[PDB]
Amino acid sequence: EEHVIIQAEFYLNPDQSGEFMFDFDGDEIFHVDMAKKETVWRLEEFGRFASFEAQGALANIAVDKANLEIMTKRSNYTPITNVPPEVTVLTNSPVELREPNVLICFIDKFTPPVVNVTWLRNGKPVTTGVSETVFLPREDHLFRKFHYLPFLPSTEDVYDCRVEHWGLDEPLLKHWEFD
Amino acid sequence: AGVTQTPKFRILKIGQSMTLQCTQDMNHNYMYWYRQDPGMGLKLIYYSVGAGITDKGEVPNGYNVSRSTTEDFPLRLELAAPSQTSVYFCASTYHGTGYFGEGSWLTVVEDLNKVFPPEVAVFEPSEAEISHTQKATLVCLATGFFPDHVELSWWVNGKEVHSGVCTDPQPLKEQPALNDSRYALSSRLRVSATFWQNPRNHFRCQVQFYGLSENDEWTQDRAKPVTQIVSAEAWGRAD
Amino acid sequence: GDTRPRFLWQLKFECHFFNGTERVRLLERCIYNQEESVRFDSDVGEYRAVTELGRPDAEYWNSQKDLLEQRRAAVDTYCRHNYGVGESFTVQRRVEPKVTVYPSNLLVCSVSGFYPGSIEVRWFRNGQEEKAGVVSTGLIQNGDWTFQTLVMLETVPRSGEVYTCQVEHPSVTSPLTVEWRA
Amino acid sequence: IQVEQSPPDLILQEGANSTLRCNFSDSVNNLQWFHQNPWGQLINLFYIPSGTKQNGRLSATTVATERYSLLYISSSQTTDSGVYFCAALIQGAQKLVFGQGTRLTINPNIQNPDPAVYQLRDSKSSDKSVCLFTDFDSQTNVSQSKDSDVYITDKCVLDMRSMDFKSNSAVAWSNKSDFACANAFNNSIIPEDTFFPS
Amino acid sequence: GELIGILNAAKVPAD
Repeated sequence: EEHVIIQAEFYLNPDQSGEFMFDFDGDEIFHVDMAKKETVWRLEEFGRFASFEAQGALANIAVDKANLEIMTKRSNYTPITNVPPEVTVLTNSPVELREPNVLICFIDKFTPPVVNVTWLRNGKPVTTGVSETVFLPREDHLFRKFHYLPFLPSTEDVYDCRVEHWGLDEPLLKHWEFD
Repeated sequence: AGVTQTPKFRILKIGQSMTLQCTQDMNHNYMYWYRQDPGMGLKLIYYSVGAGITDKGEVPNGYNVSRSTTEDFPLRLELAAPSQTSVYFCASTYHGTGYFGEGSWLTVVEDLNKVFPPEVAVFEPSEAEISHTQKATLVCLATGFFPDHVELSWWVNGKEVHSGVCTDPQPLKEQPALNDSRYALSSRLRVSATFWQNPRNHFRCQVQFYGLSENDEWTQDRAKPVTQIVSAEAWGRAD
Repeated sequence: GDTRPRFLWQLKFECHFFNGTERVRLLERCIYNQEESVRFDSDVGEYRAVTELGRPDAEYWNSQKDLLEQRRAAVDTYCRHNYGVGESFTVQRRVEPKVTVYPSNLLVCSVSGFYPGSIEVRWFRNGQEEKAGVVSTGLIQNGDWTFQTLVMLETVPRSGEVYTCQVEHPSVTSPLTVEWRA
Repeated sequence: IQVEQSPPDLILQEGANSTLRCNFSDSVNNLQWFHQNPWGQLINLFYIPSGTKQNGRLSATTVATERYSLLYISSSQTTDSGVYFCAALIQGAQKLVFGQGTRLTINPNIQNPDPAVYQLRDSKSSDKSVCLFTDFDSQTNVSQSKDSDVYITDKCVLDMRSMDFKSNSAVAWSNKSDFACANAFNNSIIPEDTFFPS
Repeated sequence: GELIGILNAAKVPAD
């Protein structure tokens, strides 16, 4: 092959939740902020080299919704089977002590597009620095996701990426220490 | 049925207001209103990608619009300014084809006394014509009407006719300077000389004018120019 | 806290690109709860139930001309068009690797922060290349248009010895090399 | 953005073929063609995103990858007269959007010109009357009156389908009384040999 | 810069 640009939509019935996004080799170009109804480019630059008028995509979700409600009925209210994610966690660059670096929480291979993510600096939640990707498609139709927490590396701190999903019986915590 | 929009014809007083309906049974999620000044491009006023979504077009001012249902896109003019005299057109599509309603001819006036029905007269072909072509053209003149909202038609022994007819698609102004010039329009029905020379045969120029309704106030001496038919007719001269 | 039965629909339009845009395929896909149920594939040129759930969606969609005519042009008007818009910052995005080496007796070549995914990383001992027991975590996609990977060499060093890590990537016309000495 | 219609005007003798043309920005796509007949009805002619579609006397080719469509018209008829618009959708925005158009005039091709001006009377009261200028060929044009208390309509084509015979005619009238059919049209350039009554 | 294009969801058939 060589390239692949996916226009990916879902709508998720009881949570009344939705997403419209564009993929390129499994990297978000942009998504639409349903709340705000505006393009959110994955990196600033994209917005300087392309634009995107979002009116059609907004309707698409409404149709995806109506469509879902019909399937729900036709399928005899067959619900989805929860699929737990695979949460690995590793660092941006070579973690050298006292040098700005970023932690990535890979949430891979999971279905329903719903997860609480919380980071834990020594076991105390911290939400200053955080950002995160939205829900990304996969071939099997499960979902990919990413959370960042940037930090100064120490000899002291444990960090955990605490993800909650209806697959797991208990939050998956994944330990990162500077080995 | 494609797209259906109503008032095909409206007269609307200055500062008054109004709603064009536009309705579509093909499940189109995309719908649009345009206005078109005579001899000009369609300019978009407002458009709607689905239920409860709407967006300003290139000229959204003095107009407003709603979309609570897939099927309808009403368009509201709040405050009729004279700049809003134009032809309005509704359209829908979704995956491909664009569909347009039959249009709405709105004229905005200072007052309703500006409105006049047509006077209609028929003139019978010349002997000269007959003797020379063995053919015979009837003419129908619809004069002094304002709004340009008329649909002229010809009837032979009580049946509508199309072969033979030609009607100006553009009406002229009795007073090309005057802003609300009253208008006039002509039509022709040409038949065989024998057809005309037969006195059992009977011809009617029938104009439908779209003027005022039961509601509009009427305060003058002359007769209310209501929506109405005006005619003139004639018969064969075997001489 | 707690919760209840979930129901999910997905619509993905995949544009696939071979050899620039010389061959293009559009794959339109519907998923209910992890079950694809109907698709449109420009090389088939019409919808197919993938399962019996989707059967009536195919039949109906296939019954409509403009839908079909639209999808069948999509390859040009939608896929090709967007390739054209994205090309310069997607197909042509170059971000150059950063390298390091270190021990954790085992050896680490860390290659990070780079983009497009393809990359080759070889291990060198005084010049002669080392094939045996290169451990490689494989290639990792960071979520932010940069990748990373780690390559290990299991060798107990001796003194003197110059182990070098060579790295090759389409963002640098020349190989990136970074050496280590015990 | 935009849609750029090639010829801004086109006038042909019936039976002729026409090529109309439209180029469009990479911002819009999915190209359609409409006919606006001269009573302003907006007909759809094709949806034509890519490739060729044909429909009786009409076909259109869109080279999607080059951002232009051609609408061809065999054996054009006088009834195909009016304005033709290529339309398109803005990508993402879903705005239906329109070129400036092409005015098309298809002239009847008149075999046996017999140009003339007759007087017709009102079938009610002989006083009132009109002047008919008729059977000129499609190369003749009619000027809007110099005396603007006098009214000349534009020429229009009538089809006597019975005889497969088309004639052009114009109408001039007025309620002055220096106005006569002798001089109704000497404001227009009128064929050498026009037949003149009484 | 230039506009990214979409393709619109086909509506499933009504109940």
